[PDB]
Amino acid sequence: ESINFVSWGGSTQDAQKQAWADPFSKASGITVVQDGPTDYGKLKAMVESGNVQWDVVDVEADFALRAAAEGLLEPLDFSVIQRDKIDPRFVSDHGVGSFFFSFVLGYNEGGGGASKPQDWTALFDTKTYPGKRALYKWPSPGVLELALLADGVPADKLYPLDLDRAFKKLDTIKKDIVWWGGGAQSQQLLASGEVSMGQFWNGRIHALQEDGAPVGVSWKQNLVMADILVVPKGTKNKAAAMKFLASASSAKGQDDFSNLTAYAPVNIDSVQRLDLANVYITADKQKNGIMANFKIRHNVEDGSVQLADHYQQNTPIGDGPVLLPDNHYLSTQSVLSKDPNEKRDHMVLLEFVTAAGITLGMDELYKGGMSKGEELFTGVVPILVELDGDVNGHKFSVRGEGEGDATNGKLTLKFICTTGKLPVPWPTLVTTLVQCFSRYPDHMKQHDFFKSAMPEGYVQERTISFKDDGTYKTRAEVKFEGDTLVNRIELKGIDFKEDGNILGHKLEYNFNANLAPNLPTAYVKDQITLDFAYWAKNGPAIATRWNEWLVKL
Repeated sequence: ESINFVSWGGSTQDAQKQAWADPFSKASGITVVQDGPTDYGKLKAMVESGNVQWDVVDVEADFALRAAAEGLLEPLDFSVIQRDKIDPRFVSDHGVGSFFFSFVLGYNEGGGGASKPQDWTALFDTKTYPGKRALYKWPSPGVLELALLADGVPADKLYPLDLDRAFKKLDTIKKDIVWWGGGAQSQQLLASGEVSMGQFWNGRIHALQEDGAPVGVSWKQNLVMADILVVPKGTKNKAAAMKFLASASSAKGQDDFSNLTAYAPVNIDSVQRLDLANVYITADKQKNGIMANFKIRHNVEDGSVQLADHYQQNTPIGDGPVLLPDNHYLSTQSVLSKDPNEKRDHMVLLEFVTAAGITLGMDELYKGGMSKGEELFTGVVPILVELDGDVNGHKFSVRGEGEGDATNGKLTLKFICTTGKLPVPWPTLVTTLVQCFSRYPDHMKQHDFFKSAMPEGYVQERTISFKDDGTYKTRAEVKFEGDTLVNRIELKGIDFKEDGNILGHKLEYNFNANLAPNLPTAYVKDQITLDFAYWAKNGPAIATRWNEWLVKL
């Protein structure tokens, strides 16, 4: 027995299959058939005709509301779907958030230079910033609001929309507008340089940064939009369809989806990483350890970003009991400097690390406030790091000494290439060169696998894929040797380009590419949520005036 899931195709649906459908089938025995794309016409004919082939449909948030008003949808079953845990902006009687996302000002940096676009305003300024502007084609939230904002309307006085004014403002660049109707289209428009700046779904700008394109972003006045999961009226698989919503919209479903797309979670219990560099941790029962994943970004000398995609598994060495964590993340700031009296190839590294992503609720913890290995980190511990490495047959070693203070999530080491000139950029080794010195806050101490495995320690295994380049495979053993914490690591690099960004040495000596976050959950101060209800109400009348407006000459 099985269900039909409908979305927009492309990367978005590919990720919904991967993040929800595969673990839903694995977990429940119900099989999920990918059908699509979402057609609103076919949803209606299907519902009225009474024969329904679509069980769960991903639709736009205004559509979801208008549809529910015309009784095209099953009321959701709120004893299956935990309404408590879904951000209010993204649940109704007839729909649950699929994901939320942001419209953002994306710009080409090889279209511009020394002065960087900041606002929606800097978009109606062809004199200061030349080139064509990418805006979204189909009448729906975003473009009108961004026009009004740019003409000086305050965020909180936006609705109802002075449509007259919006069209006044848009006319001022209409000649130079280029219209995108889907994500892929929007990417190629900006990659190609056909357009120099625009309004984009954050995911697509995120995609381009990952692909090494020379594009920047501003989240100033970033406009929140959402997709909703609806169940069409008279599915034949109502109970199973609701189970799927509960799963897609769960904490876990939403983090996994966010991870793949860089769109945002709608579940309040979901870990809520601010940046994909945040080390997302989950448990592996079957191995008695954890696995984790993250993406680091290294600045390239030319102004692009080199992506280093991290997959990780840790398994204890000891027989002893270990803490298997609830899902969470780790946030790290890393600072790279040089000793000016050190003649050898080296890296001085300062590092600060906490756990995060759980956050205590109201009325949880209030009148009583562990692991055995936890107790070895109560003070300052000396650290030793040895690494033997092979990258395209360059054989090199690194020795790092220093100390760690988990009470304050603080690490200070100095690392030396003992073999001569380090054949790869130092920043590409930071993640490889002791998450046991993370500062796990008190309500999260029970989630601290790393310390729990001490002193016998853990094995830490990784694959790091550099975009359009080789990969590192690493295996390390982290454990106490006397009073000293040791990281003993072997590293093998395959498939590197002899004058690509790594072996070519084209990566800046810093970790700054990671300062500006790449996820919407990090820009909530700069956010404007768009009124979906208002569009559900007036969309048809707006759509007429929009459509006429496109056609005028």
